Amino acid sequence: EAQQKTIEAITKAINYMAKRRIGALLTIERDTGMGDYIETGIPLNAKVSSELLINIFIPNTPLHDGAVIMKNNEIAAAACYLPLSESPFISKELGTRHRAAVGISEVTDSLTIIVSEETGGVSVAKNGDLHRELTEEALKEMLEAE
Amino acid sequence: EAQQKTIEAITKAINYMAKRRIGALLTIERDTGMGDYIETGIPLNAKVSSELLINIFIPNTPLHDGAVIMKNNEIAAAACYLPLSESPFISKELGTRHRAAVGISEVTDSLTIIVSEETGGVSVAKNGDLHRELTEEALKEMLEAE
Amino acid sequence: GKYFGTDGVRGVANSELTPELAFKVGRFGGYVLTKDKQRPKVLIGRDTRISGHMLEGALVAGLLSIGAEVMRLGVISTPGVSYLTKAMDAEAGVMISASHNPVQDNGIKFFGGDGFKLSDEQEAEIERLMDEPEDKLPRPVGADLGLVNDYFEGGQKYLQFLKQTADEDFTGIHVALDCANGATSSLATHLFADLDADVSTMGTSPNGLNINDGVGSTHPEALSAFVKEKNADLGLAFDGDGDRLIAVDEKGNIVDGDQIMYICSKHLKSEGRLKDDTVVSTVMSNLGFYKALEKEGIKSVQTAVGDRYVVEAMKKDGYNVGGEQSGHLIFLDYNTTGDGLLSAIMLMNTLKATGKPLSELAAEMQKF
Amino acid sequence: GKYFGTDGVRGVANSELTPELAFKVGRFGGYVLTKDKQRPKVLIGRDTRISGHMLEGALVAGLLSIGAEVMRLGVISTPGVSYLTKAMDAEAGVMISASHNPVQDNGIKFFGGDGFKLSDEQEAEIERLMDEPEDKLPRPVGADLGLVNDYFEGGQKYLQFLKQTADEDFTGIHVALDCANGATSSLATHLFADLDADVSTMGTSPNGLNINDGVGSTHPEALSAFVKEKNADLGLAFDGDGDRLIAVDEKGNIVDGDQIMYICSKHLKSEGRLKDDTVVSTVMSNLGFYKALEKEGIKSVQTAVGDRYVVEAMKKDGYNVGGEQSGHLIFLDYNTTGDGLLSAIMLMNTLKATGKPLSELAAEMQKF
Repeated sequence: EAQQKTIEAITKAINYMAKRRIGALLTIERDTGMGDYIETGIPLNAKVSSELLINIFIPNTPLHDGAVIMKNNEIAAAACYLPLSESPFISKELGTRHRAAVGISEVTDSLTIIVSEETGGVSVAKNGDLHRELTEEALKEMLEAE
Repeated sequence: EAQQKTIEAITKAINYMAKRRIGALLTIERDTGMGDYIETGIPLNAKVSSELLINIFIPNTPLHDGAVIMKNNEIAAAACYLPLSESPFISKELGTRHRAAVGISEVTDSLTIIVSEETGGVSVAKNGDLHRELTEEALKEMLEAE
Repeated sequence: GKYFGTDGVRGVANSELTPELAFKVGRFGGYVLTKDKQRPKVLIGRDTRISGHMLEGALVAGLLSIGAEVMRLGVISTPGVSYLTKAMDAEAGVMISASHNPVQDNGIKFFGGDGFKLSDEQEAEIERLMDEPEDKLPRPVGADLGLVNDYFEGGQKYLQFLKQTADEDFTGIHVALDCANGATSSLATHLFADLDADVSTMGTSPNGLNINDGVGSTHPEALSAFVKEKNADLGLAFDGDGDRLIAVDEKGNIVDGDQIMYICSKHLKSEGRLKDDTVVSTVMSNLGFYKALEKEGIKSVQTAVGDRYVVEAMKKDGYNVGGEQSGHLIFLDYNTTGDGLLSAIMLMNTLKATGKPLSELAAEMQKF
Repeated sequence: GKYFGTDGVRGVANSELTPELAFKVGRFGGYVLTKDKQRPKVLIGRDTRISGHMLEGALVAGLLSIGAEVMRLGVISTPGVSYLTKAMDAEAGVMISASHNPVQDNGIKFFGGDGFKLSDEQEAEIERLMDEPEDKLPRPVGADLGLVNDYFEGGQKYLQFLKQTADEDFTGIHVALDCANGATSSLATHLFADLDADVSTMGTSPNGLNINDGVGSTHPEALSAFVKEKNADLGLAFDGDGDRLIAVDEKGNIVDGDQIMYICSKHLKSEGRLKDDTVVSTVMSNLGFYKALEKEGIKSVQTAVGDRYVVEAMKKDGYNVGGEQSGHLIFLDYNTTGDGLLSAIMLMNTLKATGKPLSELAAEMQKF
């Protein structure tokens, strides 16, 4: 229904940035009402399109420095700040954003995607479990579940 | 009231771009309903904030290529496309985005702000009359009337 | 024959550097680099030259005709190419520019996966194949063809890389900019303005025809008078492709490559980052430059003219700094060929960390 | 030799239709069309073929090498080119597409200033210079080079144009769109959406490799299933370049080009707009097509297959409507070639104006 659009746009946004190695931190709200974490980033309330997401995580802008929050099928806010986790199972040499993505699924029923600004590999974080180097179909099958 | 914000949001966003010489183009609907020009960009329906307008025009992105439209105190759509004016009073120095700014104030009761990507000069277009090289107070006063 | 000189292949566009030739470059130059994987990653960047569009098309037509993945960059300096090619693990990069030369000239230059000039072995085979009058190289078809996805945002990537190398923002400094109407135009003005600095723009208005026309590192006289005019603290004069830097002090005097090299390598030895406290340069450098080096206790090694030798010596010995009189300066901690804005950032680090005007920092070096 | 067939130059791309050829095309053809002003104005469009990027680059390379001013359109339907080349007083236009053919095949088409296929005299001189083994044409240098200013906005000047050719908006009509993963993808969807129609899309997700794959005017069985699935009042099926159109009614049945020619020209006679009440067609047109034409007092001219003869018919005598059983419908009141969307909007005009559903309007002509 309304689930085939907004999922199409997310996949096209993610495949865009992963070919270009642009740091990407994308959280989607499900059951855990993350209202306290939305008020830390620039309010948007904008309808989701692949082009708006790519513009949000551009190298140096006011909005890039953080996460994009996804309540309903809208972009709640951008540049939001999440908790880090300090779990030992984070391979060091990365993190910063990876640490804050597994850190927001440790507290919530949400789902967080990341594109590593060092390699371009698409990650995913559900309930404190991180899966590195996801494929394109892998992300779609994964999202179709949501 | 609710007018000081969204005006403070535009000024600090335009002064952002003027120091860096980024070509902008923002039109502010008033009485002329601009539906047949909002259905030409990437719809958003977002809430106005300084940092979001900045990310919209970044030298080359999906959303950069066109004109920001502002219905209500909402960013109605981005990458919108405006008609050109072909008026002889447009100094042949400039054009493209200044040619459309006056070109959309010819049809409408709208107000356009322009940042010239060659000089950084903030301009403004209302009822076919454009005014180059505007000052900060002169953009703040022009916007307080709306 | 002899297509690949020092700065790659060059010539006056359409007449010598025909679009027919630039296509043959990207088709054979793509096949040499294709020996690893079947879809290599070649990005491409150019300056503002009106020929640049025609050549950019003929080149990519060759790159897609052997199945290479191409990323167009639009207008970006040759530093930005080098930085992105290595930073995206791409198999090579291309620059369509002819640096400081008149507008009617253009050229093609190549960089390896590491961000250095293509090995002379590869350039041999490219020339080998430009002599067989038979195009018996493969012709992929269907989905085997090349792919294209633009990356015009690669600008601010390299720009994001430049911003961090500032020890701090340059608040309280009025700087004039001469961009030669080149690839540095839209790039530089973002940089120092985002670093909180009073910017005054000239040569920041290209139109594909006005590259290096009375402006740039090769004709600093226009910037000399403009600095005094806006009474700037200094002025920076990049060239066409943004690989050289020629500074001008508040007095309006010109500040050449050897005065920039001294001013910066002294500040680096202070921060200790100067590796082994040595600097590399060419025969062209001035005598007093070395005398002033001695006075600060900085060793030095010398190499031939041309920067493929300046880079060769820093390589084997692991040296930090190296440049030319030309204003072509290489910081190997950061980039792999001569960066004009990165040299400019390091000069501003000096001016802010010490607080002296640029005339005073330059006077430490007494030209013979 | 023989480069210009019916739909311009064709061949599977890279192996046959080579980028070397596509450069010879715009360099020699641009010269043939440069004979008036020393700076012609050719604008160039293409479909979604992944080879379309290769040839477009190689094409523009030739045009820039003889001084022609080039406007890139990007992805737009071939009817859009013809409308823009004429509505901009530009000297010619080029469409890199190979309608309804597989993704591997591509082709160069040429339109004149008026919007028709180039005069057979010019196409002759084009293959003339392709036979001389000496590229002895002029090679402008410096300022005299070609010029390229992108016009990706032509997509909506062609869209604005179709918007007015809707006698009113299609509120309350649900339509299912198959655009063949071709040029009409982004165009058609906006059109009927801003026309306040209940749009339902499929085959509107192109990726340079899926064009004309089980979708489009040639493979209608996907839409037919789809139209019944979402119970849409009708289905429209453009092709890869958007010049043909195949309709699907609410029952799911197919509505070929003869049937759409009947539906529209019948409704046009009711508005006095059918010139002399005659329609041009082909030998390929079914017998019952002509049987129900006379039943409505509409005369008919028959010509040979190929729309260069259906347009030649409508040329010498000033007729209003012609077309083929293929779905290639020409409405000379608005455009110079076959238009899928213009054909589509005329159909929508008939659907809204009589209220009747499409099955009923198509039942008046009985196929033999």
